[PDB]
Amino acid sequence: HINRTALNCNDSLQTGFITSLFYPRPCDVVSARTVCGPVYCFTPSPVVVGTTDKLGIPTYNWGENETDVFMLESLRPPGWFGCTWMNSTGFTKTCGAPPPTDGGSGPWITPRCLVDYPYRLWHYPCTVNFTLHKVRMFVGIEHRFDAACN
Amino acid sequence: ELTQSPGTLSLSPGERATLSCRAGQTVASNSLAWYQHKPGQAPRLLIYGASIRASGIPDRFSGSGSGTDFTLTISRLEPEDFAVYYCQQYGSTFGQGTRLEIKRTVAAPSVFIFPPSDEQLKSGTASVVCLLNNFYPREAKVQWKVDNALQSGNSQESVTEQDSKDSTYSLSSTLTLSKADYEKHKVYACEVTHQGLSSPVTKSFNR
Amino acid sequence: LLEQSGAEVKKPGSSVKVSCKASGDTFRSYVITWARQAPGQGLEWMGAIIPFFGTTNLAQKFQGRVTITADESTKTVYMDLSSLRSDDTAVYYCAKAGDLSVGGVLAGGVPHLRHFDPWGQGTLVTVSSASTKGPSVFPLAPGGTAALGCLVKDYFPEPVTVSWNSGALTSGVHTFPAVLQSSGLYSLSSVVTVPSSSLGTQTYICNVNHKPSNTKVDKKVEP
Ligand SMILES: *[C@@H]1O[C@H](CO)[C@@H](O[C@@H]2O[C@H](CO)[C@@H](O)[C@H](O)[C@H]2NC(C)=O)[C@H](O)[C@H]1NC(C)=O
Repeated sequence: HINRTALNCNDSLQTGFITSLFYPRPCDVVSARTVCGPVYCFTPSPVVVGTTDKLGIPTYNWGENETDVFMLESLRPPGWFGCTWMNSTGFTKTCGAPPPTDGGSGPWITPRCLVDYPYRLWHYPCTVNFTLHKVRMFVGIEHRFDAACN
Repeated sequence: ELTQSPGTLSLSPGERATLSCRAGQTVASNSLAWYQHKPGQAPRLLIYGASIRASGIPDRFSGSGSGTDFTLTISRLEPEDFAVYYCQQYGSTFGQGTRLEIKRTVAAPSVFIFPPSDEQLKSGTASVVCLLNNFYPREAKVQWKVDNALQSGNSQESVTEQDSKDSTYSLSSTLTLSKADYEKHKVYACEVTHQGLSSPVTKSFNR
Repeated sequence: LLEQSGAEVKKPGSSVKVSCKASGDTFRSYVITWARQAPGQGLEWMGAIIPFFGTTNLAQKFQGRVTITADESTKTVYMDLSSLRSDDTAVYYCAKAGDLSVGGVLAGGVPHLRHFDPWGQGTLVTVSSASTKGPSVFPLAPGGTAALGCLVKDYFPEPVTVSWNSGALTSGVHTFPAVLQSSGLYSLSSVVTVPSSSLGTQTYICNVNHKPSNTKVDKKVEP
């Protein structure tokens, strides 16, 4: 089941951004030829998208093929939506509606709060000093996630 | 898909050893290495990447090359630099390494031949041992002659490693025959035909 | 620093399994390669492994025959070959291809290769049918100089180390590479050059050592 993590990481500069694992563009299909590690979407809470196929089929290939993709459309709520990942170069990327009160792009429910997740610190380094509060809210389904707030 | 050349090199200390490493299909010059391998030791890294010297590598060693062709070079040949040099691409393939040898003046073979002992005759197997000692270069030919007649197929020839102190090899040939056939032939000769020798040497002994 | 396993002698049919002890702390992101050299032929690359992700991809030659695995509980990476041949009787080294954290590799799951700065000591594996046998040791006795030798015969397991005169005599001694007889037992001879007139001056005695058969011998050498 770990075979669905896309692993394409071209660190040709020797930055080391892969250590964490070992220790304004709208959401859409993103070809996994450009993914380095987990692809998390935040519907109202964290989910771990894996390498899928275009018809939704889960492919256990680590994202090797040209037509291995991630599917971020397919998790949108019928609401506010964002996803993140680390592309191969190690630059963090974001997809979500444009913004005040309105949420950010990828994991920013607030302009100042972030949905804390297992690879949050890897994807967002500046967020370390943020302290966490717990939240339980309906928006038809009951979600439970953690907030990392500025 | 790596083509090295030459096969062997023989130079005197203080000369410039130049050794090529080619590719049929072009390599990204990023991923190409050189290694110095000494028998009974582990291969050592000399060049990593392109034209970069690894750590613990004297200034004499020098990487070079871009595209398909590549070269290791040494200007000061010190006396421990005479190991076998493999080149390698990453991604990965090697070539048949080049042997770097110590040019010396021709030295003929000190030649000695030994009888199979009684402790070995009473055991049923017999073996004569000829000996080319402290000679150079390596290439030689030890023809065996039993009872003034030319033996074939019975011999074996182990050759030592290039001496670090005086840079001379030593070769031994070993003829192996049954005791019965041993007791039945008289003139156990051994013939060396070396490049330092005006006539071929032959030491021998009668059973 | 990469430690390795002991020399193993196995029948051709059975498999060999040699370890590699790894020094550093980032073991999860180490990419480790095995590769070997043939007594006659050059070096060739077998494959590289990733312990944390358990992903290997290997040359076209051993794609089917060899299996590489790693266990990070003990800082060791293992190496296994099914159905050995005499073609595979050779010397097996361990090299650290790269560290994944700073490697800039792990593309498409399959790991790419980087320079191998540290190299294991190496593990010889003798792959023959013939069964372990102790070496027989006969004497090679005999202006110019003199030559007197020690002949060490009919020993299957090789590493063989010969010493002379209680290992107190080092000058002008030679002990040849082993030759493999058609029988499958190795053989070699330890010759030395002395003065032509040291021959009756001092007793010579060769000291043979055969680890894998637990044999050892002192043999006088006089004409
Ligand atoms: C990873 O994403 C970054 C951007 O998020 C890519 O870098 C961009 O490349 C385009 C065109 O090459 C430029 O116009 C942008 O300015 C770049 N952005 C940044 C922040 O430098 C990068 O190419 C992606 N990695 C891979 C392997 O495609």
